Amino acid sequence: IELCDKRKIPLLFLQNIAGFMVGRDYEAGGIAKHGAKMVTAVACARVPKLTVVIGGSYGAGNYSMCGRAYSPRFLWMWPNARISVMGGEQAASVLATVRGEEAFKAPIRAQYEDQGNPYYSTARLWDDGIIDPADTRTVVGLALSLCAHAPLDQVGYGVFRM
Amino acid sequence: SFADEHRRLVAELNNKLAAAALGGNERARKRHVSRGKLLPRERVDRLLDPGSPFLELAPLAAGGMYGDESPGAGIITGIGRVSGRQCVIVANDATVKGGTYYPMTVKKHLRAQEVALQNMLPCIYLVDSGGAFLPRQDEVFPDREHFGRIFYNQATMSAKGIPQVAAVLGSCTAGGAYVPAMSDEAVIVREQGTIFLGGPPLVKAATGEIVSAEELGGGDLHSRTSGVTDHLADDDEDALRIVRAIADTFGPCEPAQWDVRRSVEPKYPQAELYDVVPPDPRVPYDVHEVVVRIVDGSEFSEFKAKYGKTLVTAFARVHGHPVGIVANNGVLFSESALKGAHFIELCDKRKIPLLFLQNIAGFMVGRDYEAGGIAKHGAKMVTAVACARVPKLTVVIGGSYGAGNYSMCGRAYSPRFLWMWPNARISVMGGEQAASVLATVRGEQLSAAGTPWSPDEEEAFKAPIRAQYEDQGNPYYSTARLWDDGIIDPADTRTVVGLALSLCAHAPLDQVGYGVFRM
Amino acid sequence: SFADEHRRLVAELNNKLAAAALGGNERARKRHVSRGKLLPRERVDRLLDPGSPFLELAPLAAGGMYGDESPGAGIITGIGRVSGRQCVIVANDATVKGGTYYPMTVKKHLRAQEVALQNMLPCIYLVDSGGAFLPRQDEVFPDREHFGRIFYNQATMSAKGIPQVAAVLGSCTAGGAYVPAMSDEAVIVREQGTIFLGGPPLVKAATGEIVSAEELGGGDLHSRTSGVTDHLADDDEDALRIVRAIADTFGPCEPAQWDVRRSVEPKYPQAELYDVVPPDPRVPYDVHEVVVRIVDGSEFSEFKAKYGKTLVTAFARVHGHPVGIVANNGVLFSESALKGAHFIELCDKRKIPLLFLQNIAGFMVGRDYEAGGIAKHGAKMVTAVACARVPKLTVVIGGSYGAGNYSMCGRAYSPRFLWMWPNARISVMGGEQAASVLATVRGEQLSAAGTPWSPDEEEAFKAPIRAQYEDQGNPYYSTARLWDDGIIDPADTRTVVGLALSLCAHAPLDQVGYGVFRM
Repeated sequence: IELCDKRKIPLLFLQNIAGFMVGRDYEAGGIAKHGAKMVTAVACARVPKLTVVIGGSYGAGNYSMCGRAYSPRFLWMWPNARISVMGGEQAASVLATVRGEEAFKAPIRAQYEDQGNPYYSTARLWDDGIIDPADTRTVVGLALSLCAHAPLDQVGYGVFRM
Repeated sequence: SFADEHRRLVAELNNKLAAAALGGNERARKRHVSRGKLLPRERVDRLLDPGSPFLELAPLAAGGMYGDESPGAGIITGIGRVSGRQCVIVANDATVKGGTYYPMTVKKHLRAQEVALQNMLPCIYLVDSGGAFLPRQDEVFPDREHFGRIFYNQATMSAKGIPQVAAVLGSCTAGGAYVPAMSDEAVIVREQGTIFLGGPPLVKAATGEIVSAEELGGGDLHSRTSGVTDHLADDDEDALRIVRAIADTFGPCEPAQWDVRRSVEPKYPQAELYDVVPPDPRVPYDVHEVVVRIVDGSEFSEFKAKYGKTLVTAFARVHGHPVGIVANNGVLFSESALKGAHFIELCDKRKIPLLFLQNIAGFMVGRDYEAGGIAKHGAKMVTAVACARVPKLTVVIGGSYGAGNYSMCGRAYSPRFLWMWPNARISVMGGEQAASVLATVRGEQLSAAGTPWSPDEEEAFKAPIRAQYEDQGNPYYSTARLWDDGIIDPADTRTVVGLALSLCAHAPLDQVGYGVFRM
Repeated sequence: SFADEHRRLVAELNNKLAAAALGGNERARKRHVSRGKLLPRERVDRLLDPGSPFLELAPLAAGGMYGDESPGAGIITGIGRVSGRQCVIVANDATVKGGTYYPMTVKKHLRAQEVALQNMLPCIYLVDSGGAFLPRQDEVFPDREHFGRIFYNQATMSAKGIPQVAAVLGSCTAGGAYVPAMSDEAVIVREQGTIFLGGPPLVKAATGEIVSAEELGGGDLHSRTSGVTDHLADDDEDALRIVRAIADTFGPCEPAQWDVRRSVEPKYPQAELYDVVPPDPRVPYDVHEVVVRIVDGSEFSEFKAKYGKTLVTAFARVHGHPVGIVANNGVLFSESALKGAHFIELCDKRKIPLLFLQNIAGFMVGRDYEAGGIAKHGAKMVTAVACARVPKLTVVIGGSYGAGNYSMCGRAYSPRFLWMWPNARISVMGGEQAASVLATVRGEQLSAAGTPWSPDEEEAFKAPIRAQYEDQGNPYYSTARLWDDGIIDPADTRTVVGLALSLCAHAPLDQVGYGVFRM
């Protein structure tokens, strides 16, 4: 992203989130601060950004891959895309173990299928539209020609947590 | 025949260039390619766009220095086109002492980066260096213009958006590991290129571990594990292909800072310069004869043609580029200097690059001249040269002596490029002038002490002085230490200048602004 | 007693400073004042405001060079208050070979002007120089960092509104005539000061005219007729009074770039540094012991105290000025470098000047360290040092070796000032490290050739290497060549830093901006 920013190359993020790696050694290796460096870069980049969700969009991975809160010029989803804070099974596992300490899990697994559906997303303008995967190239080409005539800001980042 | 002498000097220069261009001896060159590497000069050649010109900087660096163990200071530097972009290219010559950095190697590396900065040109570093020359480590390592400045330059140039790209084709060790590590994008050749801050001998010395260069910092290790490099290449040719692809992603260039016209050829062949300029700088001639031959259509508009006639100032074009030529035509007077200062003001306002043609003995001397304020008139010209915001180019076509060097845009006044003709001389004063002046003082002292010398003794005293200035002042001594960017065939003056102006055309100009003019 | 050794080294330093401060031998000093001139150091002293501190730069320049014929390189440079304004003062020491410019004299003159530019300080030139050292004219005259750059600097600094003021108190000849001629305002002493582009010997040699220095370019001639000078002074004292009056017309200063607090004293005497720091750089100690003593109230806020513990980074104050101290506390690891880069980012955003305390052997070595990307982590720190927009100060309190020098803001990274302690060493690698590494390679070669050496022979090979690094790496060798701005008593560290920060506080800061960080 630093390279594209300095060379004035627009960014295109293709999201298919599968989470971050989890475990003692991964947190100890600073995965949180390394992810943070990417988010800083995405957030502060002065070049136009475009986002297309071609698969999953879940949790912190959304932020690192230029989700809606990172102000890409446009954000689209494919019809197979899914978006939520986490997966349905995960959310039900979490709310159940608190309650314990299946008929309770049912409406929650359903909630996440419902809310994570691409039509639920477009309905609320989390994205700018669901697109035919076959139209990705032309939509991106069209968007980039629109973005080409707004003056670029200077390069400048927040503190990178080394 | 002035021209027989010029042609002899050019034949000598071209023999020295061909020898230096080979790099190391045939053994060294054979070893280098025995395991599949391309030679350094082949690497540069394959990087360039087919047909691209290559403006080589300081090819005879370190000539007659270090007992000639480092031809060209063991490094190749120049400017050429890579994927359509003009780039500064720096290539370690691994055939010359394993690409070791002698003091002049560092200076030459730094000079290339200075050119990159001033003209906003991307930098491509083809790395293959075994480290520093340790017996002269005090002239390689610690000071502001030593090895550390390479990385200050990389970082500050990268901050300005000037791409820094590295390809590790051989050894890269100690501080030299920062070349690729502080590049924006780095390529490395598999099972050939290595990078480490601490090499195997130091690993062994410090910890006792026995480790190979490959195990310690090979291409696979850095490209898969460490992330020190960004591309893994199969061989040298593949690495160069990859650099070309990187260069194709470079962003927009700045627009030309002045209007470029269609080039018109001169009326005369450039080889006629050999007939027109006396090799001996003491022999007078009309510098108009040079100007008329190097400029487009052999046309120019002379400013103040009838005033201060020992300095020639004329507007012209070279390869379609506007130029303001400032050319010596005798000893400098107050009027010459006033004229030069004025002329420079005009070029500055009109965005006309300046071309200084130096053949300068010095200023007129005597009470009436000092009383007429020759020091302050000279000063005005220096102020204008120093403060001018247009690009400046300097070619020493004859003498470059004393304060006249300063007034005519010498090395200390940051011309974008400075070249020398094979007949040129440069020194604090002219050889004969120095001998004559020092003999005048010594003769007076001997007289005053009651031991006046004979004509023979005076002559015996002058001979070593003349030898000093001939030895320290000739173009090979100058170019070895990078006081200039190269010795050129006088017949190439037009080509080189046209090429340089094309390079200077895309760096944004500062505002006009001068120091106080001492009226 | 570490402290007995420190006190011995300081006593040696002070003896060398007292000797160099005398300038020429007693004969030279007597001649100089026989006709009414003040001594160079008296000239500086009378120029200053009563009670003003004087931060002298490079007082031991040219020490052990040129057979010691030019103590302090025959020139006095420093910063002090003149009519309430901090000014850079450059005074030719006419008692040292008539103020002749040796190569280090030029470098020292240029260093002073660099300081003037970076801190926006007016320049006062007290001129009294007989010209260049002709046997080394090739190291005085032609190149970018040679005599010509003095006038490039005068002009470009004048264009930026940095006053350039000259007082001609003795001889001023050849290119040296541009010092006053390219000054904004020039004073000259009657029947004492002279200025000419061409002196009497050259006038005679060229034209046969016999003319005295006074007739050719005296004070009356330039102040009444030529206009090369603007004030005619009765004597040295009068000339200095006049300079003080000129300085009183200087325009508004820029405001302080950060908030300055009331100074709070440390809890400990500064002389305790002698007890706390081993003179030998190889001997480990806790660098916190230095930090706690030099900072206000002996207070500091340490950043990442428990991470990358071989580098100490702490926020503090020195004489009311905020500082970010970066101090070595062992061998550098990846974590140390990441920590330093981060710390530098914070100081940069918060407008906190950086203070680098160097005692740096190098980076950890071995496969796991290179595989963990130690080269690129080091690179990030260098990028941050190079690109930081806050003022930087460096004090070498121990070792300054290899790539660690670069990572810790060595001379090539343009700290506003760089000083050394008397125990410090600087070289491409540590003396013992060099001997050990070169012996490791030579021992292996001898083995492979079938002539393995004995323990005695290995030791005989190391002794000259250790001698090279001791000779080229000690503070006197460094300071003679201006790799640093001076050797300081460790107990003066706090005073000097406090003074420097006061000077750095009034030059406008650039924007924050970094080169690419190799993640």
